[PDB]
Amino acid sequence: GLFGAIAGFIEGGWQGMVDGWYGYHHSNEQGSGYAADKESTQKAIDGVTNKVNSIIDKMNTQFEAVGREFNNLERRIENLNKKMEDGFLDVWTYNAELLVLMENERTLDFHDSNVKNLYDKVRLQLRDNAKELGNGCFEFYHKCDNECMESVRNGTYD
Amino acid sequence: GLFGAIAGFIEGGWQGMVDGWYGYHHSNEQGSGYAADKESTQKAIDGVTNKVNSIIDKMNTQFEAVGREFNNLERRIENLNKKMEDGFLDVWTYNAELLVLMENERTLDFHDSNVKNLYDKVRLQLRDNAKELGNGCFEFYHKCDNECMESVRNGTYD
Amino acid sequence: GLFGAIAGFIEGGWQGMVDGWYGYHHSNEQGSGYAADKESTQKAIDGVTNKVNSIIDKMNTQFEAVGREFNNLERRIENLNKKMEDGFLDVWTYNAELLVLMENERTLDFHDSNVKNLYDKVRLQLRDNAKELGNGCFEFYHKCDNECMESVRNGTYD
Amino acid sequence: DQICIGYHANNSTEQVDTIMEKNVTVTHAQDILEKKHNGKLCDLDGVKPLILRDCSVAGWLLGNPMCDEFINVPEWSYIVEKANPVNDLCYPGDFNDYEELKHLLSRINHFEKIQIIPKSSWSSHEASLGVSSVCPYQGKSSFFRNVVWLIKKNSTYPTIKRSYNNTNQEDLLVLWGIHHPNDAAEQTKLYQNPTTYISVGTSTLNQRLVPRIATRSKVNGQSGRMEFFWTILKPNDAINFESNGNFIAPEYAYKIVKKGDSTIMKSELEYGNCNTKCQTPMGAINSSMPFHNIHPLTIGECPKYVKSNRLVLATGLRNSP
Amino acid sequence: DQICIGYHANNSTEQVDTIMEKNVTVTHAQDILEKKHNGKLCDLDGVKPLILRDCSVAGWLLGNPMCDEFINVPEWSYIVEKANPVNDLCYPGDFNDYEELKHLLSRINHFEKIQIIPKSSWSSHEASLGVSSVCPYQGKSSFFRNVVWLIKKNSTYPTIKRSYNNTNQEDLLVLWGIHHPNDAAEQTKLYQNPTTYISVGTSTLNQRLVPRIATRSKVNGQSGRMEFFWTILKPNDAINFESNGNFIAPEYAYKIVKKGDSTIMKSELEYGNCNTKCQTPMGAINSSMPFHNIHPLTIGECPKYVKSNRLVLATGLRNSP
Amino acid sequence: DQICIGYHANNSTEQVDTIMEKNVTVTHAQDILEKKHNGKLCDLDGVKPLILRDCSVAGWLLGNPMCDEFINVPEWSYIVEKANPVNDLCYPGDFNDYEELKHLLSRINHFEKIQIIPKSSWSSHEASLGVSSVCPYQGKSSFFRNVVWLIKKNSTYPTIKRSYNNTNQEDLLVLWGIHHPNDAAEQTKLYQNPTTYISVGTSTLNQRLVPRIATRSKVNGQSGRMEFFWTILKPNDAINFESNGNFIAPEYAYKIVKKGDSTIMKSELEYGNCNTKCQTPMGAINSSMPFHNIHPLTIGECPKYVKSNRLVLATGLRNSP
Ligand SMILES: *[C@@H]1O[C@H](CO)[C@@H](O)[C@H](O)[C@H]1NC(C)=O
Ligand SMILES: *[C@@H]1O[C@H](CO)[C@@H](O)[C@H](O)[C@H]1NC(C)=O
Ligand SMILES: *[C@@H]1O[C@H](CO)[C@@H](O)[C@H](O)[C@H]1NC(C)=O
Ligand SMILES: *[C@@H]1O[C@H](CO)[C@@H](O)[C@H](O)[C@H]1NC(C)=O
Ligand SMILES: *[C@@H]1O[C@H](CO)[C@@H](O)[C@H](O)[C@H]1NC(C)=O
Ligand SMILES: *[C@@H]1O[C@H](CO)[C@@H](O)[C@H](O)[C@H]1NC(C)=O
Repeated sequence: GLFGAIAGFIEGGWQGMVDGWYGYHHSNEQGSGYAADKESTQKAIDGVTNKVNSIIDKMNTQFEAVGREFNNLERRIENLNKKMEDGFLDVWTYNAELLVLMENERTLDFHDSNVKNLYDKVRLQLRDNAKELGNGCFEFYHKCDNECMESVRNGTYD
Repeated sequence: GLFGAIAGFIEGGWQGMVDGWYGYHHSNEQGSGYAADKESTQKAIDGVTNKVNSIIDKMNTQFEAVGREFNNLERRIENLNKKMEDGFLDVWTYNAELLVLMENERTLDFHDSNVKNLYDKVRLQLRDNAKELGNGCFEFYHKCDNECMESVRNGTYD
Repeated sequence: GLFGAIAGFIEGGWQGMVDGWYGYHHSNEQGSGYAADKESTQKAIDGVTNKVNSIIDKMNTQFEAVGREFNNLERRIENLNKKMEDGFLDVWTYNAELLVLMENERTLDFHDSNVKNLYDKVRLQLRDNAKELGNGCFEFYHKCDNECMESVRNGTYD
Repeated sequence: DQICIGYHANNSTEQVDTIMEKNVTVTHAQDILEKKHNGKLCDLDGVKPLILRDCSVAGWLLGNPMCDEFINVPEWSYIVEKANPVNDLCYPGDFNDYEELKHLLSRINHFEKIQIIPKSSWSSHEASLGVSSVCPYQGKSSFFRNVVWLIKKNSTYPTIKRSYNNTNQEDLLVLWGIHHPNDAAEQTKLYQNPTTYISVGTSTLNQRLVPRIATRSKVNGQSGRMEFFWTILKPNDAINFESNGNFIAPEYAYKIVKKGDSTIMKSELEYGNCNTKCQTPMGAINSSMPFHNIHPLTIGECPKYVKSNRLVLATGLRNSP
Repeated sequence: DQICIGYHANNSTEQVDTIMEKNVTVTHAQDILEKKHNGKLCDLDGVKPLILRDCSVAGWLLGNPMCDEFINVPEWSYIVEKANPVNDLCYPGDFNDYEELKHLLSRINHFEKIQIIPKSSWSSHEASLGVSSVCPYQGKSSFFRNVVWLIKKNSTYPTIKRSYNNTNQEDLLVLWGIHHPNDAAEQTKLYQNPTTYISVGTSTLNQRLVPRIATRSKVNGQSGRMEFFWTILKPNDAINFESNGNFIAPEYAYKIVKKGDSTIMKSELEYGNCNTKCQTPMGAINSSMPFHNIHPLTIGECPKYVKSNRLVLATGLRNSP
Repeated sequence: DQICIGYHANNSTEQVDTIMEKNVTVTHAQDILEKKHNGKLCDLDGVKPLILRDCSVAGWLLGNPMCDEFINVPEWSYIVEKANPVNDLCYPGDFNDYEELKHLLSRINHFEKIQIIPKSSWSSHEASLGVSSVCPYQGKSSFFRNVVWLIKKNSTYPTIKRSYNNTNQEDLLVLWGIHHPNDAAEQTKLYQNPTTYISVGTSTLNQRLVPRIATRSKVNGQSGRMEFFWTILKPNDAINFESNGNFIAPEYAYKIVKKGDSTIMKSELEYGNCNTKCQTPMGAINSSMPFHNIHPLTIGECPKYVKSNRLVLATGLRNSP
């Protein structure tokens, strides 16, 4: 994906993180586990919720067909009426299918972006104090217990 | 935003940079201040100017309503005419509202991108010679006067 | 471009890489040359091929004009018919021109992204073992022959 | 010791399309296209439709004797008519400006039928004899119940001069007709006079109908032809009839009590004993989807019709194996 | 010592919408929707409209005596007509193919009125007596100034055979009429002959009008009816009139000098003494915005109409607190 | 020792537009708009069009003697007609509901012409004399070959009562006419009777035509007027003609053998001796482009018409100097 994190340098998702959309896995002497990052998850939830609502709203004023009858010697106007009603239903069908297609791609990339931004936020804190593994993980140089671990998660470190 | 710089790792904008859209703040023994980066600002100005012109042009061939009258026993064709004229005005209203919505988001992200690219350009020069602070700033290891400072800005360093 | 690699930190393309869309240039005691990265090139080829096919498909249901005649005292309906047929041809012309414009920009950025992702993949392997030059190149600290070179290309190193 | 950044996967099988890639599996999705309906005709917000069955709008309004179910119909929400109703125009003919009338009906929810000229109002002409075997009621020769086929009395057709004033607040739909016999003998037989006319006058109408007497194909064993006309009589206006034969005359007319949003939908379906907020000709819709792909012609609080087979938005992220 | 990368903020309050977020404050923006107009009817590029006021297009062309302001009108840019003009058709009737005529007018900027048959051209018939109190001028019984209501002279209506040749380069709009009396007595009284006809001939027109004599409602105290017809007489073609009564005859006709882009706009507004490049029925527009949301029916160099309340593009970046 | 990441450049000159930048040079591109055609009228999938040349659809169907090339035409794919065909309606007139007929034709690929009433079927009337010099064939006075201009025999026009039954499975297009003389003398001269009528009857048609006898402009040296009518006679239905003069009578009628997708295209081009899958009025199209900008009115397997001058997609990347 455009931002290179999802199914890119981070090879796959986490079944064990039931908690939110993005977060951390940690691993040390005391144990290991997952913690959702709630700020970026909620931010992600708001964006996608507004997008869906924007999409639905923007489409609430589509063309509505009206029943309309014509006798045997009004074939030109009947056909005109037909091609007009079908013409609009085609315009709106295309409008709807493409909006979904384009926006689906924007949504996938947005998630990717959020994952990369969160990765970088942690990278910028750790700096020298850890080896960047290449896979979404940082290996610490000096032992890092749960409170140190909590420290990376909330954005305080060193 | 997608590129993580604007209102992301760089927490807020600069009231004191009146000069252009992106630039530098520097701070040393001799003093401190702002300098716009004119190349990327101008590049940004051209892109947004063309976008506006593209948007305006692409819309210069919208549907124009024509006045059209019908007697008391031509109600089917009057209604057809009505729903046809309204149908197009709805298609164009949606076209215009969505183009603006989608492009507004593209413009915001473009600015973000430009800020990140400029950040990275400086990061790639400084390399080891400075501590990356995590906030848009680089703290130098060896004293850096105004001419050294000018040196980062124009893309010559070391 | 949004991702800063194409005609950004990597100043220009390679006439000598006839082989694929993205790849590597290497240079050591034994010699120098180009090697396409086939995985990301093919990935790029699939995406662009599907986009073209999606664009063509989505447009296979545009409005078709029908010949339609009217006598001297049916001028209101003739004009209605005219403005209706032109109205749709304008909607579809705009639809087609804009889809191309927006998607052309998406395609250029996609290539940029692919170049950046490939750059970063190599950067994440090399780590300390090379100087990041700022220009798309990595200068090795310890001599790197062809098999070492092949080693970066396939994603095994150290 | 190690900390990692990562993202959610789950067991989702939900798929979305993009421009560059079809069938991407996503952790979460939102389908926005309603594909289902209940296959019945239902009431719209409690208000039952007018279901014509085997009767056409013409057969109903003129009061074809096969259409007695519709002598007096309650306020409706929409009207349902079959594609080819069998009980229309039992005595062959045309209905003048029929589609412009149907168009008025699509903006009417209620009629109240009132008597304008009483059948036992004709002293000089025979009312009770204008009946055909092509319009049977209970095995006997009958006729459109709302119009009176006037015939000569004691071998005479005096000039008719009859007039109705609209002392209702409401608009009134008035219907009349003319008979086109197939030869000179029939004209003599029914109306006595060889050369006839019907003349209708309101404040905006200036009509003079003349019988077109020619030989033509039998339709349901009939060579004659009825041609029905209509007008909307404004309140406080008067309709002036004048004829010396061939006059098919108003008995009942319709008061337009209520104007409501409505349609005449074409459907072969019968009543389903249900209620709904959204009706299509193929079945009713109950959903909170923005779109549906059932049928273009709906009435009610309806999703927008698209021609798609599938409309699914991504919400979650690309789901991994 | 420290160097930082950053971006502009300012005191902007300007807001734009996106798909994912409404009301983002931006450093700079460009509004592209014109929401304002001057509320007047104005000249279009110096060229004053034809403002009918209380007269309808029919009232104007036939020359209703209440419409004298429009005896001779200069080249216009567009025409303005009220929704319900009071001075139309002073003597009740219909105007045949009226909307198709109005449609021709929307592609005409100038008429020049010329006399085709002089009133003092009728030797065998009484011109000066065809006048009604329903069409008053200065307290006296008058009539449409462009057509002549011919009546019998010394109790006789000889067959009229009159013909006009178009020796103008231009197309010529020709108007005539027919009177439908309400009884046999009036027919005798005005035209003597019981059974009449008007016959009109050009190279493409084959017309025969026959009076429809029936009893009908009074409209403005009148039971009779006028029915007006028109044709466009090509240059070098001749119109052939022939009638033995009920003939409302051409006196003046219109030369179609100039064809220009124009409309008949519906507006209750009067003249505003302004000039503009873009006129709507509600007011004029002066702006360099691409769009506007004033009214769909404009004329001139106009922005495109959308139904939006707001269209604002971002140019600058997300503005920080 | 150094390794570098990079991307392809080549010698491409191909340019694409974006929202923010026009004329970006790309390494690879795909043009999707067809701008070329062969400028000829061609067969559509082997099946040759009906190319009328100087004959109009009216001139063809009525059988104008100048249109003999079209006495018997094979199945076509589409029909081509010039904007202003010279050989139409050699004897001046109108063709009633002409455009609704043309509309039927756009959904018909084949006619088979059959004789319904034989010319040598008239015992009491003169067939062979209904001919004009305005409709010449080989220097002699002739007439529409498919209709018979009946004239009086031995100074008599007996009432005609003729009837045709459709014993073809197919629908049958039937054409007839009426002559409008320009004075009382011509009526006497041709038909004897002063006051005439034509009456046509089918199961759905109730027609009575009456000659409109008035003085009018000469058109191609003629003051008289022909007015042609048509109906589609259903299989197993009968058309009933009855007239005492002015009757232009069916000789030949058209069997509607094949219904196919077709159009009447307007084009001044003649036959090009080519085959194609896609025809425009300006030339044929052979391409696998999704779009084209040739002309809106095509027939066949065609790309979609857009009004663009240029539609080019990027596939490759931004090409460097
Ligand atoms: C996931 O899928 C499995 C199998 O379909 C199902 O048992 C489970 O309820 C779903 N949801 C969760 C929470 O796993
Ligand atoms: C996508 O998956 C659907 C299964 O619902 C399948 O029918 C379709 O052919 C697939 N499309 C492609 C191009 O893979
Ligand atoms: C910014 O806003 C303030 C207050 O609205 C105003 O005084 C000033 O002129 C604006 N522009 C600048 C340059 O600050
Ligand atoms: C956005 O701000 C406007 C103020 O002009 C307000 O009316 C509107 O409700 C706001 N919309 C949302 C969803 O915040
Ligand atoms: C590139 O362009 C040159 C000159 O136009 C031409 O000779 C060559 O065939 C093209 N393609 C390649 C492979 O260079
Ligand atoms: C783009 O290049 C074309 C050459 O085909 C030229 O005509 C056009 O003016 C150029 N447009 C711009 C804005 O550079």
